[PDB]
Amino acid sequence: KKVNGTSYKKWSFDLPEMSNLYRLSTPLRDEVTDKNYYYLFDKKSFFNGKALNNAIPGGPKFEPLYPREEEEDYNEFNSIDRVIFRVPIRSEYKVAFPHLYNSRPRSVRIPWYNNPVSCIIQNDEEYDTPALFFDPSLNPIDFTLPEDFAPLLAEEEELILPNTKDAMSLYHSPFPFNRTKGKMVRAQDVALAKKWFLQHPDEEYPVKVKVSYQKLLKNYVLNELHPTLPTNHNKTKLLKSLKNTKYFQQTTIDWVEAGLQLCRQGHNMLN
Amino acid sequence: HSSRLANLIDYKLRVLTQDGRVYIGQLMAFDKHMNLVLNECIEERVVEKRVLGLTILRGEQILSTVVEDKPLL
Amino acid sequence: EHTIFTQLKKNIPKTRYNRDYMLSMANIPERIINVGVIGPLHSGKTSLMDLLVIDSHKRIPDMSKNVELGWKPLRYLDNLKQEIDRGLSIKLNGSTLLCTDLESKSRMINFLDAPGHVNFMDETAVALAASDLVLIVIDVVEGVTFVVEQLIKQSIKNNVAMCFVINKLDRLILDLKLPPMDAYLKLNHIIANINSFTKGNVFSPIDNNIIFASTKLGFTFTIKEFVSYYYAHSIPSSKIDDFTTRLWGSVYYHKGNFRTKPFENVEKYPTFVEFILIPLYKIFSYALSMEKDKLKNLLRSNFRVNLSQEALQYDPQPFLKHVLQLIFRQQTGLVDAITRCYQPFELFDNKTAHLSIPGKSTPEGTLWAHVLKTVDYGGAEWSLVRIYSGLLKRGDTVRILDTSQSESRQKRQLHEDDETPSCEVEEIGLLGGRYVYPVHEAHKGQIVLIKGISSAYIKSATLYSVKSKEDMKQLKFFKPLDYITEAVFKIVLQPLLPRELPKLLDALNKISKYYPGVIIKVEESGEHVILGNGELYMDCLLYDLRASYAKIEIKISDPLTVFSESCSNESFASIPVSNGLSISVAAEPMDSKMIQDLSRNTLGKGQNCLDIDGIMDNPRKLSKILRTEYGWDSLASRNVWSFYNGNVLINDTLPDEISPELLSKYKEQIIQGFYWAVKEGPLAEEPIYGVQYKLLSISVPSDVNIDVMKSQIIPLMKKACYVGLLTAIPILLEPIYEVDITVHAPLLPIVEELMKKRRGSRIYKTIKVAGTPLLEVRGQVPV
Amino acid sequence: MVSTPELKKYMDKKILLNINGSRKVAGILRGYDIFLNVVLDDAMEINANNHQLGTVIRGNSIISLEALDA
Amino acid sequence: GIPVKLLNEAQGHIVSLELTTGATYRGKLVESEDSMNVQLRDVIATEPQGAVTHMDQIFVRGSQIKFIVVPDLLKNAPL
RNA sequence: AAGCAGCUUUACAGAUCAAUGGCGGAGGGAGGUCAACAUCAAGAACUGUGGGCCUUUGCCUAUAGAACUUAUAACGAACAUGGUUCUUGCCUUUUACCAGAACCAUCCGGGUGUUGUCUCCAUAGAAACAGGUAAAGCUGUCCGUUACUGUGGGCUUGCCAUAUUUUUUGGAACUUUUC
Ligand SMILES: Nc1nc2c(ncn2[C@@H]2O[C@H](COP(=O)(O)OP(=O)(O)OP(=O)(O)O)[C@@H](O)[C@H]2O)c(=O)[nH]1
Ligand SMILES: [Ca+2]
Ligand SMILES: [Mg+2]
Repeated sequence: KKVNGTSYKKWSFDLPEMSNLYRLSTPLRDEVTDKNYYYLFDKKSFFNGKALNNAIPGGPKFEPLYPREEEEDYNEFNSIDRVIFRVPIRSEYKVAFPHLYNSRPRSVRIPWYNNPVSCIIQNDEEYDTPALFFDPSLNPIDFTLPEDFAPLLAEEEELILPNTKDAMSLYHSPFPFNRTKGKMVRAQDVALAKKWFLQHPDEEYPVKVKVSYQKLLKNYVLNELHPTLPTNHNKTKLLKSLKNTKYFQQTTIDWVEAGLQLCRQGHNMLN
Repeated sequence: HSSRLANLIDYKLRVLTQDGRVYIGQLMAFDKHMNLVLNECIEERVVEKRVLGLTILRGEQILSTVVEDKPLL
Repeated sequence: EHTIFTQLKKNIPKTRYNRDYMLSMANIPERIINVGVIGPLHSGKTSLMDLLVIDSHKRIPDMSKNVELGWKPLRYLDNLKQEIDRGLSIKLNGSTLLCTDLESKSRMINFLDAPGHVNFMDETAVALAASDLVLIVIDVVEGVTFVVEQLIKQSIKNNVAMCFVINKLDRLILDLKLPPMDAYLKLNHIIANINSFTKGNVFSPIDNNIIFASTKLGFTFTIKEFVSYYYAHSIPSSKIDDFTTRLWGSVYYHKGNFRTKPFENVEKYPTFVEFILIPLYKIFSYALSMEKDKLKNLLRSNFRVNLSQEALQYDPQPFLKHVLQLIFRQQTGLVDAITRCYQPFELFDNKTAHLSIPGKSTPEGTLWAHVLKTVDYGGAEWSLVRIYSGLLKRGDTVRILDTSQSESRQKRQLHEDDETPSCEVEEIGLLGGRYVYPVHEAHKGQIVLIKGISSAYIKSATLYSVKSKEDMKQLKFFKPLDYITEAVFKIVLQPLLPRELPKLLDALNKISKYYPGVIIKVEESGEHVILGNGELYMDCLLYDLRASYAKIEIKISDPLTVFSESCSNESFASIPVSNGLSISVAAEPMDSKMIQDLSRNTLGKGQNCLDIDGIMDNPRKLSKILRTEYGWDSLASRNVWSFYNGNVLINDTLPDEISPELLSKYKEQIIQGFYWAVKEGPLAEEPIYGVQYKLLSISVPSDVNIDVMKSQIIPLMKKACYVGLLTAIPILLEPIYEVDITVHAPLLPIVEELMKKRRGSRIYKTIKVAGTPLLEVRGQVPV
Repeated sequence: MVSTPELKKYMDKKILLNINGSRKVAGILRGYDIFLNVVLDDAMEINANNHQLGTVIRGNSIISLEALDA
Repeated sequence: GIPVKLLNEAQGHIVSLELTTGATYRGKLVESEDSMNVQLRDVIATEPQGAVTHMDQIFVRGSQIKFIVVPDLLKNAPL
């Protein structure tokens, strides 16, 4: 009932078990969930920065997508004696509204505009506060029927259960923790520290740490920009075609034994 | 009860009226006041004939019902 | 590359109800209802339209397994690629659906879904002029905001029925975590707030005016829907209409008896909490936390709701959506509120009286329809038309008159071949979101799409066809449409290659067509000027200009504004200017209350009111208002020659007492000069605003021919307004936006720092948005 | 069926009454009821001789009511 | 039930009817009711002798309504 | 939501022990770091089926079934290398390299379906026979309970009970002429 079988392909969990994993995984999954955090700091804004050769603070830098800007028409249109300087167009504006604040934008994608301002209230300190409770941050603001007529759920007396505080907590958490079901991944497919450099660093970090944050963003943007798709024909798979023959056999051994063999085996091949 | 009227549902019947007319046509609906609606109606005053179409006769005007033909598929 | 659209007619999704039966409803004018959904940003309007669309069909090919479980929203009416990518509603769209109320009576309803962002209020105006009824959708966290208040006022001003949806009730439980008592006081605060802006009309849940919804979790309910579902069976039939009135507000139940006050020793809850809210929270709390085998028995014994085996493996958010859609059946209760929420006998007379001139009747033998907007639907150009009379067929030849041409034609009929051109109707369709359903003919009162009209007008049209000539005396023409905001934001364009200018011109016309709130001007120097509502509005315009309509590059400008010209004091010198005509014009400031009413276009105050277009016809009624309300002199009040876009022209001169029939021949020649002057100015060729003009002295030469004297007075009265203004301490005027800010409470000093860094930017109101940790801040910022 | 019909647009209007027994009388409808009983002022029956009376009509025996002027 | 709502879905179209009096009228329907009340405009009354007449507005009785006639296209309406 | 009847089965005692009628069954069930085959990016997009036009491709119209993968777009909530061709950087040449683009590949992985096989458990059962495809009770025969009852479970149920004005406690009864 928890996994499908020994082949270990699918899993299916329960709510007190998912809470407990969610509580244990606090120091690696602690992150800012609401989508307005990533305003001007998501993929398409990094794509627009790369394509316009403009630099969001904290974001990566690239080579110019259109490096030849030496061509120039001497025209009266953008003459400064015509122009009213009232607000400096800082570079965050060019990413937020790319067709308005840029003349000649190419290879630009339309950004997501807004998300509703999130009002989620949760506490971390006391677990014994109820699920429904007034937050200190909130603004304070003839005829008879037959008896045994009741509310339709008057038979169950309470609306706060011992697990419904955890359920709500799980409901707002990000993937994979807002689900109780799923398939299994490889251990190298789980990107544990990737959510750290997708956020803004700090101010108090030294410059050595803040450079490393931007270098990790830069590789992230280039992987999203140039996808390489797998081809459907390639199911041949070296280790399956090799176990068809007489010459290979199977056994089961310790990992440290298997690796000490490959050291001995590779030293023979080179000699 | 009301088990007998539903089993005739989707069936052509002959229902005699209090005035004496017997309209014939397939049964579309039935109600708690004896209100029935019929499709393909033909009244027989008597040697005569009449073509109406879809009618919903009342429970006051009805006398009885008797099924003429079995259910059509 | 532009839209997601079902091109193949075999791939049009099959509908549960019969299409042909719905088309047979179109002959009966009463069975058709037009509803427009309006609201602020992200109130849930498009996802309210999706609950209606999903229930009518059986399988939708674009629907993914991800949106079918409930993780992502279908956004079926967000058809465009820019709406998918901005994540906003930019253009009006809708569907024609068959809707069956609580007593199983089917109604053909055309919905029109309007975008809720503030820079797209011109799209709201197209929906307001097309809809018998409006749904105004509110957010239960955000509340009755200042944008909500303006939408309340515009529907009262458009004589349409308003019915309210309080959306996003999930945020009241899962996000804010309010106990079931406080959410009652919260909902009470909003309904009390709505009635403060709607005068003489009360809005309450028992009246079926106010619908509670949560469109993410996929349900709508009314109390009259909810009692007919689950409470009607237990108590007898005579009580169910009396019982429902006791649900809302300060009346209590303990053991069979209803009284207004709490009992001595009973937990004290109102009827709405006891019978509706606490069972609603027990749905949320037990779908999350309760064991499935225990939960399955409760939903079977209390609701007659059976859970399949597939639903028991669901993740918690799709399981919460599945149970709530299994308890609340369909949108029937929302459909039922529309029917009782609108009586056409009271408003269909006053609504067509507002969209044209008020007149006694239409002969209804003639076809009389209203073109509202040209739309870029699918891969072609269509026209969104509401028909008011007659019958329109595919193949008709119809007269199409632009509504800027209508006002002069309306003045001619009060005093033979029609100048209005003729066009064939090539194809007729019905709105389906991502498709057009072809229908051969259209009837009175239904909103459809027509191909073959678009070339004959720019923004709007009046669509008519006659067989007589006596109806040409009878016929009434539509006004130009009031788009609710005004285009101030200014960007100047130039094509990057000069040879590409013929391709820019073809694109700037379509952008003048598909965007009804845009003013395209051409200056004298060859530069083009675009005017619109804001940053987001330009960005969307400039995208379709760069990527859709012209595939050329454009040099554009920094953000700008339009200025106006006024004066601080009266003219001192009263200089005459001569081209042998001797015109002498003074110029004064108008009152701060006088200009105040001309922007609203209502004249007077309170008890007697005068429309700005009817202002010339009644002289005696006008001067009665001008003397009583504003305290003007009687010599001015009988002699007000004209009212213009902010300014006034008043006659205080001597030879009108002497030779008025000499000068009455010239007032049409003078008033063409006064209009051609004030459209520009003396300072910067900017239009003049808020200046009181007096003509002090006029001298006309003797024995000169009238036809050459027409040519002299127009540029000279142009100059005398210039010389009259330049002697009056001329000033430059500047538009100022109003600001609406939602912010969290401890971040309030930071938002004040932003308002100080801008120039002329003050805040006024700081409103505690009650029961939330949020503030509302109202202020002003210059454009 | 406690909802009475809508004769409120014809209240204080001229009527052309239809009743049981081939009876007709003219009068201004003053009030209505749940059962369709009416109140007529200026009672004048339709014989050919029309006698003025100046009337509370019973509901069930009446069949319908018409308008003299549209 | 289906016999009462079937008439309310026919409103706007024309239907024929039968009386306990014996005469029939015909006209496009304006309102119905749960009693079997009626409301039409432009009736075409016809007695058993056959005298044709004109009646502008007519409200009807539920008991006096004998047997009514509905539109033939309204037979595909779902119950 | 109890009881009563109806409905469906059910452990069943059965009327029939015939011919029948229904639901199941013609290869038990769950599994495997087993295998072969098919398929997985496109007019928002799918095959098949019936009719018509043309004389099957096409087209129009009717209709069934659509598993997986995609909208802040995709088999993978992950993320590497190579080739060609431009444009660059560093520069004594080649390799090895700098870093942007366009077009292609390779590699490490994945889903769904089908048949086969293996493991454990169960078993008598008719899992028997014969036609054939790219696949199957795909089709015929066939059998297991067995179609009318009584005991037991559940509901899809009866709407839940109105003699005093619009339907079910009667305004009926009776007479007579004309064709
Ligand atoms: N919490 C919560 N969010 C909702 C609910 N309904 C819609 N939303 C979210 O609100 C956002 C608005 O999406 P839309 O449905 O397009 O709302 P909209 O008002 O039509 O959007 P605009 O037209 O641009 O104003 C989306 O992110 C929805 O997921 C709801 O019931 N509860
Ligand atoms: Ca509902
Ligand atoms: Mg929207």
